[PDB]
Amino acid sequence: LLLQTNLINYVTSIRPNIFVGRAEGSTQYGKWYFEVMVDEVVPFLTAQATHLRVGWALTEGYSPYPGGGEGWGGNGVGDDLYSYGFDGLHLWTGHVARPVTSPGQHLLAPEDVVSCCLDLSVPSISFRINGCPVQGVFEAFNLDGLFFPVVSFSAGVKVRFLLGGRHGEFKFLPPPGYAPCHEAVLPRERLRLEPIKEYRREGPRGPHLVGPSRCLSHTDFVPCPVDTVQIVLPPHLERIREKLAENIHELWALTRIEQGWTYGPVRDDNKRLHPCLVNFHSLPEPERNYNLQMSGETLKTLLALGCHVGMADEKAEDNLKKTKLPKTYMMSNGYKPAPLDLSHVRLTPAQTTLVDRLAENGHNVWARDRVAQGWSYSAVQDIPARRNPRLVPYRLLDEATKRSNRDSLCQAVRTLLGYGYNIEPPDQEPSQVENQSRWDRVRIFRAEKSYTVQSGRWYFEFEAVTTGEMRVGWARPELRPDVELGADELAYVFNGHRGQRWHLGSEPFGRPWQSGDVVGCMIDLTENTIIFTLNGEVLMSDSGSETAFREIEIGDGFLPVCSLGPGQVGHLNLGQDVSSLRFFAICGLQEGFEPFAINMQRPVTTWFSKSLPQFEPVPPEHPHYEVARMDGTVDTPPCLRLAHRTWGSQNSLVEMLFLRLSLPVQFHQHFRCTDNRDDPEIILNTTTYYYSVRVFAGQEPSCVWVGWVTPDYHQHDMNFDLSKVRAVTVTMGDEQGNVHSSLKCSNCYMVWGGDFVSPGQQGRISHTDLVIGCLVDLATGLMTFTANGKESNTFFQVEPNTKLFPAVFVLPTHQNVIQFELGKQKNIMPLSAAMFLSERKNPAPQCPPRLEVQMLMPVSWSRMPNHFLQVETRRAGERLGWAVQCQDPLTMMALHIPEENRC
Amino acid sequence: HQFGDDVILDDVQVSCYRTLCSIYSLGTTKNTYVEKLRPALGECLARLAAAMPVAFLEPQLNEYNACSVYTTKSPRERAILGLPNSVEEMCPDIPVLDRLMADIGGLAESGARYTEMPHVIEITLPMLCSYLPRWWERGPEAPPPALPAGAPPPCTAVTSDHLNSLLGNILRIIVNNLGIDEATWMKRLAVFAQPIVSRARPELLHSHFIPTIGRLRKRAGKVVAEEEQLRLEAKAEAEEGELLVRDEFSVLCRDLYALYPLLIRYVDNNRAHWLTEPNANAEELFRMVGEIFIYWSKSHNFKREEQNFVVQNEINNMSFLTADSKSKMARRGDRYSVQTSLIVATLKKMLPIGLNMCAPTDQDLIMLAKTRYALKDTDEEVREFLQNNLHLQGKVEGSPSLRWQMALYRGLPGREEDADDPEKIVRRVQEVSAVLYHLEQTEHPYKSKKAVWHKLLSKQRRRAVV
Repeated sequence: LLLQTNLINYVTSIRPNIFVGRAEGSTQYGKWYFEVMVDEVVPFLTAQATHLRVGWALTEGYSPYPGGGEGWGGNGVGDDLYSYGFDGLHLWTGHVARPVTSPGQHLLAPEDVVSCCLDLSVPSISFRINGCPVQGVFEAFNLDGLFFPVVSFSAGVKVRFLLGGRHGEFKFLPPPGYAPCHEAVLPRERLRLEPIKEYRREGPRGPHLVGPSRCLSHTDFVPCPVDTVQIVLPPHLERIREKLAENIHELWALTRIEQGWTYGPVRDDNKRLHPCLVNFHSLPEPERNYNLQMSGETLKTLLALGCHVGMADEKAEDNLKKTKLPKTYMMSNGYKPAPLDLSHVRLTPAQTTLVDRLAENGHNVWARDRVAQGWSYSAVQDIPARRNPRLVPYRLLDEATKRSNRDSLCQAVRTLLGYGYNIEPPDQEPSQVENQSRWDRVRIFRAEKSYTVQSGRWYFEFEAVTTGEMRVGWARPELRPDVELGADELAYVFNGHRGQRWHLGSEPFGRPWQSGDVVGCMIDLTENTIIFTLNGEVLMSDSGSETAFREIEIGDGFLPVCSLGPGQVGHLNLGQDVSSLRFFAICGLQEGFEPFAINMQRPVTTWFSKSLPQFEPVPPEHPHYEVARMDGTVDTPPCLRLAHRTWGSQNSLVEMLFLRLSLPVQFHQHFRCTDNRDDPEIILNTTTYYYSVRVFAGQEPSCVWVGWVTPDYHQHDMNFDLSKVRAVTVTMGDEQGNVHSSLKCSNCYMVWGGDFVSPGQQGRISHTDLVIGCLVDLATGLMTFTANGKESNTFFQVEPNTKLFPAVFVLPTHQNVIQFELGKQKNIMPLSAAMFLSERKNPAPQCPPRLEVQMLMPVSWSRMPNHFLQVETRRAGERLGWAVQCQDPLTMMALHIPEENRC
Repeated sequence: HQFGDDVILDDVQVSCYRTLCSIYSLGTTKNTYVEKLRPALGECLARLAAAMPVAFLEPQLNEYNACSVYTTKSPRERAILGLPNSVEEMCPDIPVLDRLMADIGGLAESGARYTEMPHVIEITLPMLCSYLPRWWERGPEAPPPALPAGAPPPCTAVTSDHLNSLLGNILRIIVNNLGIDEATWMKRLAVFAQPIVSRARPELLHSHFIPTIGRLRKRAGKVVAEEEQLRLEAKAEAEEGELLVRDEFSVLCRDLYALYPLLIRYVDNNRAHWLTEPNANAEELFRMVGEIFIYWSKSHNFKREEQNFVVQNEINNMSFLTADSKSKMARRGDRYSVQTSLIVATLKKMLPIGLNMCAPTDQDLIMLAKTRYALKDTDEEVREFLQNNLHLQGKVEGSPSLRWQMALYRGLPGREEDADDPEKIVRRVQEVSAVLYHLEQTEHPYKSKKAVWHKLLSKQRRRAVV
């Protein structure tokens, strides 16, 4: 009942820039291997034991933010359902430590070597300690994202990532088929050790605030060339494709010969030999069969794009400029090439863009075909293993290869225009990528409310290290994190990227900055004005107005605020050190404005918008959703009903809604060994509890999920389905197989209403109401469901001490959506008895005030720590690998909510 | 929109050449028609110079220029269509850039007047003002991208020196033609010359600006002294001579609106350096502008003469204030307002120099002097009042603000505590006090309900007055 306090160490996670995943058509390999070598570990640098864990983590969902989190903090590998770790004695997942048996079993100590193996096919994650097997595995986990190596640690650690080859020398041989992780570094990037989802970094003058990081997806590696299955070619293009094949083979021959190759009876990479060079006909049937289909794909794409190709000029075919290789020059063929000379031919930038897109498509078609054969990506080329550094879709391709393909295909288009066939570029068709979520895109940093100023002249500076989406200005203390700055009245901001001033909408104002520019934000509450300057120059609107905003009302007050988009970096100087203000003297000092923190001993405390969904009570005044507490009658039990206030109206908000009840039920520490009137002894000795959910007529059950969620559910998914539920299986066996235990862990236990809807070809709307019932035995850890009094096939088993909240996920299709029914079935106690100790033996259903509906909110304010762990990352050497070191301790006082198991 | 290099290529190039050379050749002709039509031709020629891709003034370096008919077209071309075969032979009547600048410098140093150099002022100077800026970006001293800079030589040879010399000579001309009763070319020359002021070097201030503003300030002092004497003697003969001082006020306002729009930009570029490293020349210019603004605030004739000049000549002053936004490219009250006035705008722009003069501790003394000015004490009177009330000067230990203000005050390089002397404090304090007092008086005129002409009686009763 009372909030608990304890001191906990800060924990930080470090990963290489290695991202591997599984997807259909993916160019990636499935099996990967890496090692971690411990050099120094201080078991107790503080009262709390040192933290060191090694494992894998998923890109989407693993967001261990510094400070508080699940449980008592110290979030690291295995503290969520997106990470899988090993501490030497245990396997970690779902913030649960499960012991695992190993020879010489001990906590991670100096000189220990941990070998981590990932197979994406099973899927399975396995470990070895000092070359010895670890008798436990993670399996059957979600593959929604990309996996990367990761180590989570507290202060007192020196560790070394060993990834293979030059970037690290393995001490124990990888198991067969498991590629070293150094082979996964992408062509455009270089191997490095980086933090995960950081909102803060150090920099020359001071800390830089960082926006969200653009991240790849498992689907990105899948090549997606344009559809061509309906391959139809006009006859004049059927004849010319073979000639195009001949000419591209000829240009290939030129590239080889100027590269210094020679006639080769046998193809071989190092020897500089290519059987293709010899003649346009003599070139082998294998290469013809390879590249004729490619030419056909090129033509069919030109058709798909909507370009019209026909015989514009017979004279171009009949007569053409005959290119002549210099008579001095010499080649192994003995036959001077002759491509179409086209210096008199001009291709417009439209056609250049089309060339780029066609090269993209050609590379992607090559990639899909070669993958279907079975090749995979590898930074190191291996032909017998069928690994290439180019089995990657065009976007990730290196600039050199991009340019090579672009030039080849541009000359192909030039040859076609020499043929004279008309080229019709298609009209530009815009599209929206939708890479990240609205909330995952923008991060807002504001000063703490205590620093609110209701009077005076105040100045502060914001330096933009990037030129992208960033907004800077003044906000009211009730600024909502989810809303973008300036859309509402709560903020008055400037967005240079487009030269805009935002307050209740966008208006042009000022000019965009360049990298390194400083924006000076000034507020005068005597004159009730806000002023913006750029590099000491006062920005002006599209008028003579020297002020961005006028007639402001002081009200509660104003606070300095900024927002950074993805890939954006800023530096906020509030003036604690006046000397560090570059443009204060030029503007503001004589005008009478004072730095925001001129005489503050400590740096201003900041809060940031955290895109970690958390459950919050439904506001009574929420425009779209209403909750009614129904008192129990003789026929009906106590209930909580959800109502859509704006249904069937313009401005109605229809989106998936995740709801839980405020209070959980906890399973026992120890599970037991192994006319409709409740029998008193049964109802008093029973350990089974019941609730139900009524889906009203008009609300589609297929759009309804009912069940329980653990307090670690943070997934706000608009396109929710039961397959998105996090899941993992921890399997423990003896030294030689013989699995003795297999436990399934998941945050969400639910049943779909579609499973109970009877199949109907028509008449999906039903006058009846669906009453889904949920039963849990708190002594056997068994969870069952009922449809309308009929037992459902679904059943779950959970471990002791598990906390479960009654949860409903629903997409509203009606004004009246759902009704939590806090009632009882015969010989089954209600949830009140489980929730409240005083009512353990009260069969009477009741809904106390504390019991309330909570709705998942995507974003919430979070205090930024004043100090951050100092982590040293380096490359010790080719053999030694990469090194991560943390030596200085940090501790925080943590406030822990027992019912929510968060801090 | 930087379209010139793509639009004006071969035949448009020839047509624009012909237009340019004809408009220039028109200079020799002298007629009433030419006098009336010269401004429009000058504007057209200036825009043509800004749009043209080639450097007709610098023909010798044409070969490096790619957007030229001579490079684009073969020598066998340009024969079918009549060309001289040489850019120089295109139309020689236009002299080269160096020759024109030498001529302009000679005119300025001689003291040539609009009558002797009407063609220059109205056609040539705008053309140069539009030519030099464009070619500065594409010539040496420009921010060079690696490959584009390293490979082709720049066709143009324009540097900031050319622009600085042109700006000095243009001033230099305005000061020669200050007193004249009729000068309509001044306002056009200012709008054409504004762009080239950004490259203006620091020395230009002491070299040119200080004498000009000093002469104008002296003339304003003489005019207001006259007005005071005319007041003192109150007659119909006093009403006579009111028109004379009026005309002096109008010519003063015309010269001010000619010079200031350039000074504002020169100030805007150098406020940062003047505030970082203190400059006595900038402080003197501040004193000048403050004196002029004081005269403006005290004399009713000067204010309304200014208003009349602006409305009659259709001066917007929007452009002068916001040409920064213009280069960016992103009812009577608005049509003209005091805040628009170049006098008050320049004073506000240069006031921070005045405050940098003043030590932060002196602020209290400044407030006392600002109230004495409200009592209408004289400058010497407030001076001696500050002199004998110096003891009141602020004490840093009492308030923390003064501590961090002193920190920066000492951080200023040239400032040392030994330089500060009681005469310095009193003089600077009373100067800034007068400026600030008149500034608040301008800002809050209390004009409300003074001379109401809402005519509520006649609006409710119009029929009866009829």
